[PDB]
Amino acid sequence: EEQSQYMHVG
Amino acid sequence: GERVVINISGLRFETQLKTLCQFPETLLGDPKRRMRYFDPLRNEYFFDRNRPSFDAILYYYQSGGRIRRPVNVPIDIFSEEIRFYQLGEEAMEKFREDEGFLREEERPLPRRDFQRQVWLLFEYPESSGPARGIAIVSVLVILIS
Amino acid sequence: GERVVINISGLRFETQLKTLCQFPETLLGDPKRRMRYFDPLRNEYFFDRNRPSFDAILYYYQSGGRIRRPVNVPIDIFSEEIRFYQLGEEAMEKFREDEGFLREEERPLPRRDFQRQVWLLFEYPESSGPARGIAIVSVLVILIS
Amino acid sequence: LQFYRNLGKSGLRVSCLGLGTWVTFGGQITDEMAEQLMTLAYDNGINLFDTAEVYAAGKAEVVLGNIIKKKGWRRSSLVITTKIFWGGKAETERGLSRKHIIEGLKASLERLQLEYVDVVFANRPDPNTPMEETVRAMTHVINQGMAMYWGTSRWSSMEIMEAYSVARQFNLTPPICEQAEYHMFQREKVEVQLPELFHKIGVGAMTWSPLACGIVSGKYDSGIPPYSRASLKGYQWLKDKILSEEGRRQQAKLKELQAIAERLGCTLPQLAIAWCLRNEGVSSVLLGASNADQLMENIGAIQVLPKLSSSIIHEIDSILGNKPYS
Amino acid sequence: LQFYRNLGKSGLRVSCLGLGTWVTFGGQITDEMAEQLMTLAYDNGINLFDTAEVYAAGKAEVVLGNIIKKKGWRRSSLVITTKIFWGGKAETERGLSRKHIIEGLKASLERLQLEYVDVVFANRPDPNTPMEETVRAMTHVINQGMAMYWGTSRWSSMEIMEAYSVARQFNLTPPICEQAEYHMFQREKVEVQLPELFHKIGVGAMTWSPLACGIVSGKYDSGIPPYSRASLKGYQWLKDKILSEEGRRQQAKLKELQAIAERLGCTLPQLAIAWCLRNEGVSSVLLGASNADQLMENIGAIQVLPKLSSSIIHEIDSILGNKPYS
Ligand SMILES: NC(=O)c1ccc[n+]([C@@H]2O[C@H](COP(=O)([O-])OP(=O)(O)OC[C@H]3O[C@@H](n4cnc5c(N)ncnc54)[C@H](OP(=O)(O)O)[C@@H]3O)[C@@H](O)[C@H]2O)c1
Ligand SMILES: NC(=O)c1ccc[n+]([C@@H]2O[C@H](COP(=O)([O-])OP(=O)(O)OC[C@H]3O[C@@H](n4cnc5c(N)ncnc54)[C@H](OP(=O)(O)O)[C@@H]3O)[C@@H](O)[C@H]2O)c1
Repeated sequence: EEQSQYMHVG
Repeated sequence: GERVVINISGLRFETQLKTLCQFPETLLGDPKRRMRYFDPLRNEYFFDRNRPSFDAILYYYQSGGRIRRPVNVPIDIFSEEIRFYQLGEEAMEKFREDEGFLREEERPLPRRDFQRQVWLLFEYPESSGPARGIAIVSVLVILIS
Repeated sequence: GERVVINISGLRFETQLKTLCQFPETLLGDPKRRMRYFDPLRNEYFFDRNRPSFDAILYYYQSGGRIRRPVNVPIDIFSEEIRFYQLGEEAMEKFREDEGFLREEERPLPRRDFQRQVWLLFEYPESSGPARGIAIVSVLVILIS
Repeated sequence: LQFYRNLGKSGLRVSCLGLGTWVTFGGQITDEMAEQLMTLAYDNGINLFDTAEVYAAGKAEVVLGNIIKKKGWRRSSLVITTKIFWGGKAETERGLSRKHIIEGLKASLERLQLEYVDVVFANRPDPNTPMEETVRAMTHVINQGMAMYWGTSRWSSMEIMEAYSVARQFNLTPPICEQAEYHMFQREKVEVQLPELFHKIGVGAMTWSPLACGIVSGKYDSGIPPYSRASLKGYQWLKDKILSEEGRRQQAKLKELQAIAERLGCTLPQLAIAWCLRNEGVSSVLLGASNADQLMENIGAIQVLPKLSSSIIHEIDSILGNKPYS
Repeated sequence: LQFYRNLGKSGLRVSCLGLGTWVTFGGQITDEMAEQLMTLAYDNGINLFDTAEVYAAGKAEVVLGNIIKKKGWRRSSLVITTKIFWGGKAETERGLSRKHIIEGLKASLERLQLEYVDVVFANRPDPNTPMEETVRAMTHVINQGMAMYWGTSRWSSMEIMEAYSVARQFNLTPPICEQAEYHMFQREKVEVQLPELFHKIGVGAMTWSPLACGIVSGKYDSGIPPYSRASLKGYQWLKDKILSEEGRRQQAKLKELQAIAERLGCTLPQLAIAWCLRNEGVSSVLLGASNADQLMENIGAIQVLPKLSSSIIHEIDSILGNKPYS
């Protein structure tokens, strides 16, 4: 989740 | 019935208008949001966006909800295009379980001030100072034993 | 405001002019370098270059600096296209750390003639004759010991 | 604000009012009044004159061609329009085919004694003819020089967007205008559908009958006055619209609106005409007068327009209550 | 070097000077001088004659149509141009709409007594009309045969590139020329913007007023001489430009330039005219003369041009100092 959710949720 | 032409930076896509009228909340499906992208000299909409990413955005309108991702476009680029086309948070969350990254689980609270102080104090050792101090002593009790 | 058409050997790309005016040093961003590629009968620029490589060169202008590489185009072909479009040595060096090959480290020098002779003589055994002769004896001293 | 405005997004600059033509010219009123009508409108800065080939069986054009011939005005200063669709009892003399557009316009330029009209209008949609034949026929008469622009009238908003997508496909000319009905009791089309098209493709609006053919003039309360429009023959559809109780439900709304016109120092026509021009999406308003005193008091409905503030608009809406769903 | 050159990249070959028309024809000078003016220019190899429909309220064309009718020259040997934009006080008689281009050119071919002009110019840009209507109207009058080519005048460099991209999009004809002002004190546009367009799309330049309407002729130092241009009525904008001290700052630069013309065996007009033709990017220079002796000494400004070497150019630049940022 250091590359995935860093630009996923927004 | 009639069709629309969408021009993603030189690449032409043509769907019927009623396909975009399945999802009348997004950018392409709302007739007052896309009116600033129209091109009256060519009778089409011109977006200066990513070329290979719109092939997956178009399939979301045709299939009725399935969000895929091509191999070429990365995660940080395909995620912006969902944000730009305003596909919605239900469409954005389908990019999670398609990719495999599961959503975060919401933890329940004991709806007080005493028990809400002590729940986050031991279960979540990264919260406060002695929360990190309760973890450094919780490793000793098992290790001596 | 107005847009340009670029024709990479039959494939049409269309971006706004101000996107090419972000980087006013390169080939596409400098209005006197690309003027010999213009085609006044079609109002476009015709390049007889690699087709699938320009999709990545166009994204470098839109994203503001990110240099990717498609799977199809090799390293020796995508590197020529950066050299042909004159994207710059900062753009060329971004093809290094994207690909993973790190830059060479510059070694400091002792700014003399005596110490600059003897620094490259033992630390760099591939320099001279006895530099290769100091390596063949430096393996013995540890091996006897 | 502005007296001369562009017809849509074209280059044509029309006055914001234009003396139309119906039952009056060649029919009800005499031709001595009509020359006196047109000189009173031309001298007050109105250049847009409108007619059609069906009006008084093609006699409203002959009496308009004699006026411009007699008065000696420059053709480059006026804007003459003309509608096409009904031009005879024959089967092949009514429609928007390629045969009727070329022959109906060529006969109207013999009645009007001109060499070209400025706008030529399709009077109503035709379901028989395909859309490609009407756009190719209207681009032909433009390229011959029989017209300068062309517009639609009583079309939908989906049919204009279909006649625009043919013109861009086959490299022809799209329409520039649209004549839709718009007064205080008919405001559905021009207030929610046509301003969508102006922002997209740039067609304008040019509204007609702003007094509902005399009903909003306020003369139709105590009954049918003599020498009025409802008292004529063939206008029973009008007379039995006001004599019906839905018209009496409309006369009960022109009593409260009667008082506001005296509050602003005007009369009920000048409130009714200047209410239509309160937007920017309407490029012209086509009046119709029966004598000189009606036209003079209607031309002076420009001074009423700066008084039409948002307070007085929003209470008129509270009287009528027919504001469309934005 | 060459006397006849191509107008841009077209096929039209014009003489490098052309006797224009302004206040002189039909206004200031008499028509007896004008026939004597034009025969003195036609016999010296100048074919390009220029006019417009606004010059002396449309009397400069009637006096030019009588000369070609009387002298009996072949129409296939001359190049007549004409500008369009101001053609009446009416609202619909000024602009670059489809209505005015077709009617303003049709009336000018009745004044000039011709059947076609060779180039028709848009006199200035129009912000009201869209660019598609002007390109479609100029391609219509070409395809009717009322003109052969068309050009722009006082347009920007971004507007010409926009009227070129419409012509290639909709399959119409692009412009071939551009009339921009260019003399010794106004050299910004023709020296850095227009040579970009010639290498790209092939439009030419055809400069006008090369003596700044008589200022660079050197007659405006001691004051206002009688029977000069500044002494006329309505030309107070000219007279109060030279009488202003920025013009006296310009007369203090025509003293040093006065001496160089005597060093090269010429006068100050012939230096000023031949300085404009020193490039290749200017296809013609439109003079304006008031009598025969002015035109004869201006026609002979071709022999000065081989003396205009790079040494004498670079010191003139050191006098003026207004060389644009290349
Ligand atoms: N596109 C189409 O298919 C279509 C269809 C119909 C009409 N039109 C156009 O619409 C234009 C307008 O025609 P219209 O007559 O319906 O417009 P209108 O202005 O609504 O009609 C007003 C009528 O009431 C009367 N009137 C005018 N001013 C008055 C005033 N101050 N006080 C009292 N009465 C007054 C006049 O004669 P009276 O007093 O005798 O009543 C006039 O006939 C026509 O010329 C035609 O070109 C187009
Ligand atoms: N595209 C546009 O919008 C536009 C606008 C304006 C003009 N133009 C064109 O420009 C053309 C040139 O007109 P222009 O008069 O401004 O050019 P110009 O050559 O700069 O004007 C010279 C003026 O000075 C005088 N003169 C000429 N030769 C002279 C000489 N050797 N010695 C002393 N005086 C001399 C003449 O009359 P005086 O002695 O009485 O002063 C003449 O009027 C016009 O014909 C018109 O077609 C185009």
